[PDB]
Amino acid sequence: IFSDWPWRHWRQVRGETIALRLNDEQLNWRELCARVDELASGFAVQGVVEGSGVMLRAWNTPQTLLAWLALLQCGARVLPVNPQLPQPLLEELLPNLTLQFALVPGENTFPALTSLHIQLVEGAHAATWQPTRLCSMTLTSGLPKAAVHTYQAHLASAQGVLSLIPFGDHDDWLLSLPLFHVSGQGIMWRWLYAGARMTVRDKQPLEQMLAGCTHASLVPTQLWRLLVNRSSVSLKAVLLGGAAIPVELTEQAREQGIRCFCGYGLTEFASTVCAKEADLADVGSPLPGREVKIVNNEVWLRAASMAEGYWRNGQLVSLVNDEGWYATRDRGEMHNGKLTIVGRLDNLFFSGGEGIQPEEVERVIAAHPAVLQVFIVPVADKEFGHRPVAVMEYDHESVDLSEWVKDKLARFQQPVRWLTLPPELKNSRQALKEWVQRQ
Ligand SMILES: Nc1ncnc2c1ncn2[C@@H]1O[C@H](COc2cccc(CCC(=O)c3ccccc3C(=O)O)c2)[C@@H](O)[C@H]1O
Repeated sequence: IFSDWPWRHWRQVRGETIALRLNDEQLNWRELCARVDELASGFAVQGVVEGSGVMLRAWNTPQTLLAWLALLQCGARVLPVNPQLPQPLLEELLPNLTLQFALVPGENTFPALTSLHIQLVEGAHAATWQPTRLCSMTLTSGLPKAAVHTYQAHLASAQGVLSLIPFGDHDDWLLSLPLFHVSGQGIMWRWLYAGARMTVRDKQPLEQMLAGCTHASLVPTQLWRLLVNRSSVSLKAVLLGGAAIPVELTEQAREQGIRCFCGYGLTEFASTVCAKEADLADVGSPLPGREVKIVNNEVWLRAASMAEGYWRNGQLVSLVNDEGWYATRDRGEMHNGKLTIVGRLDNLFFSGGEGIQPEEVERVIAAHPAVLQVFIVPVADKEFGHRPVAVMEYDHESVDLSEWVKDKLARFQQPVRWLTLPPELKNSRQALKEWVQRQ
């Protein structure tokens, strides 16, 4: 790509085409640039300049979306913040993130930040469009880190997604996931990348939120919610992510006429890295722009959507390792161009002198049709350091698998105890470890 602010590009190309539904109010691009203009001008009178660090603490609402466009058009570095993050955690994070303003349309409670207010004044206040300008700072989720992205990176993310998921002139993506996550940002950038339509509507049941839309992004529990309510859903495409996506979910969805795409994404990549139409264990081959490789069982990623760095103690620190890749801490395998996530390196533990990857042992056991869930959890052992324990939820009554595993797992991977998953953990690896150490 764009030679001007995305919303102004489409204003010139297709100005009278409808761009946005905000609570059922329809705005074409010309009208949209006009509302953003009023807010961007109001922010500038209150001190927001190119590079200002601004906390946007809020849930998705039409105001929040407009405020984002306005803040960005001023050239600000936007840190959207989940209103549920507690004040003590923010008191720890904020002073290191080089912020001067807070917009909470709640109350600002951080007196080092000047309180911003939605204010309509006259003007077309805009910083000059610059794809390489810093756009956002998204919290990862120890202390959250602030992954920083340029406009260019969000646009590269969008380009890749839209190479898999057709999204065109008439289509309409619901802003279905929070803008304080990369998921909701990705929807906004896909909308703007394509110059299509987005819908933003104050909170109502998801079934109603979806009215008139063609596309949505869901976490798996949102999709389950729709299926259990037997909601009528009429979509071209749903993109799922945030976790592994069970085959049963997508089969149940397919039966309701819901075309699902499954993605592997990360905060550091401003959303989706690998993706596929729902079909197999893998997370699909890398989206165009992205590259994947496995080193010493670790998934490494490279893309134009990668964050410029993490904002540390007032400065930008690069994400990349000595080869120019991001080391994910995810354990993976590549077969036939497709990535499979085996587990998290943070869960690996040692028993004797062997590495037990819980997720691998879990997969083997879970294939037993009596088994609905299995977690493999270390417990302290003098002779061997740790030994695996199975914590199980069975389909009906429990079954003895202590023999059935002996030809499917090596000795060091076989559980030394088989326990039952308690109600307090149905619908956390530390919690399971802690619970097992009291059993
Ligand atoms: N498809 C997978 N298989 C298996 N493990 C996975 C996994 N997707 C993550 N994960 C795991 O969960 C970890 C972190 O996952 C995320 C954390 C923060 C942000 C995100 C991106 C979420 C996302 O961007 C999104 C969510 C809902 C709907 C659409 C989208 C989207 O726009 O792409 C993922 C990964 O490192 C993996 O260990």
